[PDB]
Amino acid sequence: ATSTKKLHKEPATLIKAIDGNTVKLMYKGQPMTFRLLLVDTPEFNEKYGPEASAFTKKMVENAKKIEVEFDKGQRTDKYGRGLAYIYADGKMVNEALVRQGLAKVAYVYKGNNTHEQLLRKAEAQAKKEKLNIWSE
Ligand SMILES: Cc1cn([C@H]2C[C@H](OP(=O)(O)O)[C@@H](COP(=O)(O)O)O2)c(=O)[nH]c1=O
Repeated sequence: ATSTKKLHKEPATLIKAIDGNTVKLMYKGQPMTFRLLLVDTPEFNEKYGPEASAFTKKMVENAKKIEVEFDKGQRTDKYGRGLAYIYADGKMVNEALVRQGLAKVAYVYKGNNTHEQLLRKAEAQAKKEKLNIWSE
């Protein structure tokens, strides 16, 4: 039997937080806009939108260390954005948004679904707790 490589975390530097599910980072010396895998936040004009933007922003702006983890599948979306799990001092931004009820699990493609179960677990806790998007 042979294996493939285990996902891994690569460092990157904050350029700018964009919105609840998009951050721009300096990655190997070039800017790349990253779309968070497996999540969707409300838009900035919808309810909870500003809160989702602010959450992501604080998390990445406060971080000493930001890391990018690509999944096993597609690395870019149709609009050119990198698709990744983003970590701020070892805490996954994708997961923290879902746990807070500021993102739903969404855009789940089987090619790129490594942390699906971890996020669904977060979503189930946020729904039990009636947070934000689940409050009604
Ligand atoms: C998470 C994710 C989003 N996307 C695309 C689908 C959505 O475009 P379409 O609606 O044109 O299909 C877009 C949503 O981004 P935002 O939620 O940032 O607006 O991100 C991917 O293509 N793959 C993914 O894994």
